[PDB]
Parts: sequence; C-alpha cells; structure tokens
Amino acid sequence: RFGSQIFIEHVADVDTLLECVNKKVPVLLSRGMARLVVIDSVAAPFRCEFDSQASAPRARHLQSLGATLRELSSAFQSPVLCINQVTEAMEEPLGFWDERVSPALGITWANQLLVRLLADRLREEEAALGCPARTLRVLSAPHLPPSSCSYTISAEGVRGTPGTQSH
Amino acid sequence: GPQPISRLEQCGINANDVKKLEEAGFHTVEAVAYAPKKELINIKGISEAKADKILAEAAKLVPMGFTTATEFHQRRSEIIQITTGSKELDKLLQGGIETGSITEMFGEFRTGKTQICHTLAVTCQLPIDRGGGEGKAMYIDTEGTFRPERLLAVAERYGLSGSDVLDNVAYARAFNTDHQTQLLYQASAMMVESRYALLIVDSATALYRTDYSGRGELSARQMHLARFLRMLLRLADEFGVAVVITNQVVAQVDGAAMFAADPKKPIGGNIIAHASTTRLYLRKGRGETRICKIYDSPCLPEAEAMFAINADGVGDAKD
Amino acid sequence: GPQPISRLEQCGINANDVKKLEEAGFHTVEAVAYAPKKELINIKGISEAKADKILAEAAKLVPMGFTTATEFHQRRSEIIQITTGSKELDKLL
DNA sequence: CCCCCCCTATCGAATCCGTCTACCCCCC
DNA sequence: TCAGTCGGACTAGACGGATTCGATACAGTTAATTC
DNA sequence: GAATTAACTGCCCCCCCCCCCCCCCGTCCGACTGA
Ligand SMILES: Nc1ncnc2c1ncn2[C@@H]1O[C@H](COP(=O)(O)OP(=O)(O)OP(=O)(O)O)[C@@H](O)[C@H]1O
Ligand SMILES: [Ca+2]
Ligand SMILES: [Mg+2]
Repeated sequence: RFGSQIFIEHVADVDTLLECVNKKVPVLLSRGMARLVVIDSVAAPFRCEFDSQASAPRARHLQSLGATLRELSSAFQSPVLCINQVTEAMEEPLGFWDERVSPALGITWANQLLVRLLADRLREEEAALGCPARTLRVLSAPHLPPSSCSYTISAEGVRGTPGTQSH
Repeated sequence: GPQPISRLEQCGINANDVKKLEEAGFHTVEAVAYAPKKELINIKGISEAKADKILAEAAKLVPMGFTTATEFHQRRSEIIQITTGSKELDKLLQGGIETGSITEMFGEFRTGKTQICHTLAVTCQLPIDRGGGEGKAMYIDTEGTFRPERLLAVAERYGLSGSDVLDNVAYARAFNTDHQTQLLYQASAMMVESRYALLIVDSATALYRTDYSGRGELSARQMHLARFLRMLLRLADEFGVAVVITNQVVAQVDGAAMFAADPKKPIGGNIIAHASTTRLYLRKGRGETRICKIYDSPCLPEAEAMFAINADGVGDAKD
Repeated sequence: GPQPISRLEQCGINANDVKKLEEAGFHTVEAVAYAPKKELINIKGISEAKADKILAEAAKLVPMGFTTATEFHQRRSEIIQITTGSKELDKLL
C-alpha cells in the first residue's frame, strides 16, 4: 500500500522547520511508521530571511539543524536526504574551479554532510541533439571516487543510461 | 492636471524639505508618490522617518488603490489622439498617436522619421475637434537635423500663423548621454509650469552607439538606457503627454540565408523592446512613397499602410 | 568664434589641469563642455570631483538649455553656404 | 561587587556588425 | 469584366568574430600651504 | 626655499573549439480565383 505509508508536512519559516524537526519527526520515527526523511528544499527558508550581513545567526541555525538531523539519523538508523539549490560562481577554494554553479548555504552547511551529490542538465546549447542531457555526479564521499553517469526521465520514473559511468 | 508640490507643506511638511525635494527633481505630488523610498533616502537632508512621513502624506493625497475595470474603461475613453497628417496612417492607428504611452519609430535612412516628427510637432497644436491636442510641443535633438522650414510649410498647409507655431515649440540640443538625461528635469519644470502635449526625442539611441563602443561597455549602456526610459515613462504617466522617440537599425551579419535579402533589426535590445508600448516600422517604397507597418501594439492588429512625403510634410500618397 | 581653454584659469582651475586637458586634445571651452564625464575621467591625474567641478565651470560659460524655435530659426538664417562653381548644383542645393 | 575568557559570504547582467561582379551568339 | 491573392523561377552564393562590471584601507607620488 | 599637509591611483591572467538552421524586409510575375 504505497499511498498509506507516506507522510507529508508543510512549513513556511525557518523557525517552523526547526519546530517540525524537533517535535513531529521523532514521534514518527520512534513509533516505526517511517525510516526515511526527505526535505524538499532546505535552502528555501534560509534564502528569504538572512542577508549577506547576517551570517552568524544563519550559521547557528544551520549547525543546530544539522546536529538534530544527524542525531535522529544515528539513533533510528534512518537515512536523511536533503535537496539543495545552487548559486553561480560569478568568477572574479572549495574544490570548484571550472564549475559554473556551486551548492548554496556556504561552507558551514557543507561541513554537516556525509555524501554530496549533484544533478546537472546541459541546456539546448549542448542539448541540441533532440533530447535533454542529464548527468548525475558524485562530488565527495568517504568511500566513493568522484564519478558520474547519465539518466533520463520517463513516465515510469528515473532510469540510468547503461554503459555510461565515467572513471 | 498634476498637483504642485507646494501643497505638501499644508499637511505638516517644513518648507526646507519641499525645497530639497524640488532640487531633487520632484515638482508635483504625483512625482513624489510614485518614487520609491530609496530615491527619497538619497537626499542629503532627508532621513528614513522624514521619507516615511512624506510618503504617507503623498499616499493620502493621491489614490493608489484597487479599482473596477468599468471605471478604468470609462476614464480611458476620453484620452486624446493626435493626427499624423495622413488618412491611411490614422486609419491604421485607429485615431492617431495615443497620449500617456511611449511610441517608437525605427527604420533605415531617408525613411521619414524626422519629417513625421516635424508634422507631429505642428499638428499637436490644432484644436481637439480637428484632431489636435491643444497644447505645446517639446523637441529634443541629438543629431542636428531640426529645420523650422518644414514646420512653416506644415503650418501653411494647415492654415495657421507661422510666427505663432514657431513660438509654441521648445528646442534643446543634446551633446552626450549625460547631457541628454539632464534635460529631463527642466522638461518637468516647464511641463508643470505650462500645459504641454507632446515630447519628441530624436534620436533616442543615436549617442549610445558612440558613447559605449565595445562589448565591455554593454551593461552600462543598457542600464543607462533603461534609466532614461524609466524617466520618460514617469514623465508620461505624471503629465499625460504623448512620448514619441526614434531609433536606428543594425544589420544581421550572420544572415542565416533568409528571404529578406537585406535583414536589419532595431538597436537597443530587449530593454527598449519591452519598454516601448507601440512601435512602427518604416521603409521606402517607390519615388516619394513610403510604407508604415505595425510592429508591436497591445490593441492594434498587424497591418500596413502607405503614406508619402510631400512639399507640405507627411501626407497621403498623392496620385 | 569659440573661446580658448585658457579662460578656465580665471574660473578656479589649476594650470596643470588645463595643461593636461590641452594635451588630451581639448583646446576650447566648447570642447570641454560637450565632453561626457567618463571621457574626462579617462585622463590620468584627474579625479571625479575635479571632473565635476571642471564640467560645472565649463557649463557656466556655454549655453546648454532650452530655447524656442523662433530663436533657432533666426540664428539658422545667417548660415554660410559655399558655391560649388556651377549654377545647376547651387540651384539644386 | 570583584576575577578570564570568543563569530562568518552573497547574489547574475547585457548584443553588435555588412562584403563582394561575371559572361557572347548568330545568316540570307 | 477586374483586382486581390497562392505559389513560385527568377543565369549564378558564399563568408566570423568580438569583454567587462563589487562592496573596500594604506602606501607612492605629485600638488597646495604658511613660515 | 622648505617643512608640512593634502589629493589621485593602485592591488593581474583564463576561455583555442567550429551542425544548427526560426519565422521576412523577398522583387516580382503567372495564373487562380471569386466577385
Ligand atoms: N521639402 C521636401 N520635399 C520633399 N521631400 C523632402 C523634402 N525635404 C526632405 N524630403 C525627403 O526627406 C527624405 C529624408 O527624410 P528624413 O530626413 O525624415 O530621414 P530620416 O529617416 O530621419 O533619416 P536619418 O536616419 O538620416 O536621421 C529625403 O529622402 C527626401 O526625399
Ligand atoms: Ca513592447
Ligand atoms: Mg533623422
């Protein structure tokens, strides 16, 4: 029964998200309904409240959220998947030399993670062949080399292209 | 029409703040009301609280709320349209040049932009029952091609006194983009002093071709042009005059092997493309006959019309 | 006709500033007045405030405002036209 | 009431500019 | 009769590149000032 | 002539590959066409 074993929550503020992860999530994990946590956009609440001159409160909130998420994941052995947005380089470091885009939320958020992925799509300039080009890349991991592959989106779901992994 | 800025001090504003706003460029209450808070902050003698009070008073004076579409439709139906001197052009434009919006004309050389500008400069002084606007005209020249002889010829065509027509036209010459932008404040002062009904800027983008040369100066040029167009739009909204500007063309070197055999597009880019409300595309026909085409409009279908340039100015194609 | 650039000395401009302007290709007050600010900034040894002051002083002596069409038509009528040596071209022009 | 000791990056923008001519056929 | 309009041969067709913009302190070098 | 202060400039190095057309300004005539 796929439908009845998925729970959906809505938040609007950073404080609302913090309260949700502090109160509602542990109740669901402890009783055993779910063993997977997905955040649709962690960067969305933080990009609407803090400017370039308010880095310290944002860092405090990010550290608290990361600590709470890591504690819950370690306690209940449930993977945590976070979806993030990107910002351009605006060339005038962190390992991104010739990349046009980089993950958002700075380096404080990047210190809280374990495996960092990156999904990229080449626009019509490189996608003038008829179909969009999508590549899923591994940025860093304690046990995975930097690699990449290709995938397509269809009516069935996301499927990777066989014989495409780069070494 | 607009309420002079000298009515703010009756609401609790000291005279020095009003004077500072006057040097800032705001001469009416409507000009202050439309301005954002950031623009008011940049004044030396105005703080955040002073700007808040001034904005509150301006919003009290000027209505800036929601309105039913019926009221807007009724109010729009009484706007004035100025005849272009040609029956075909008037039929194509469904009345003539509208007031309160920016209209732009573009084309290659000897296509008749300056002649149309002169004809509009004369015909805007006619009585409303004859297709005029009953006002004055303002001509800003950036090339040096302003000749009052054409105005005299058009006035003689329309049976007006030549001396009076020449006395109702204001002329200024722009030598650079910075000077071109600086002329839009004295224009505001003259418009609040006396009733004007037209404003010709020819050519609007002539000096930008030379003031900014390469690709390394594209961003600054586009930002300057956008600011100039915003000033034109605020003038048009505040005083309800008709704004007519002219443009130039640039070749399409890549070509792509299209049928036109000589492709060309107007200069200015997406900024002036999205800012202009109505655009007219002029091209040469045979002899003295030219062709005008609707290039962009919110309420006019794409169609073409034929006019001609005579010794009396722009007019219908003489047989 | 045009006024020499040396008249900016009496308006409160350093002699070295006028020397730089004269070495940059400007030789009259009209040439300085018509020049945009960004062109004056390009000259080495001239600041933004100095350029603004120079432009203000130059504009104080050159009329760059609004005038009626009657005055322009009056001044335009005293323009000089040079004969081309042929009656036909002179009549055509 | 008095003591000794510290923090952290962000956002994308904005089009221009035309060159170059070639090549003769055929009797009542 | 009669002009607008669909569709199209008309002797002949190829060509390429181009750059900038931030929000900021202190020293180096040249220019103005009063003894 | 000179000690002294004041004002204008400056902080820099990576892109060498090459399918790609797109919405007409053709110039105009032959014939269709319905009225
Ligand atoms: N007195 C006149 N009688 C008839 N035609 C005239 C007369 N004066 C000018 N023209 C026509 O005006 C044409 C040029 O028009 P106009 O000056 O408006 O050009 P424009 O499009 O503004 O040009 P530019 O791009 O150079 O600014 C000439 O080709 C000429 O035939
Ligand atoms: Ca538009
Ligand atoms: Mg012209």
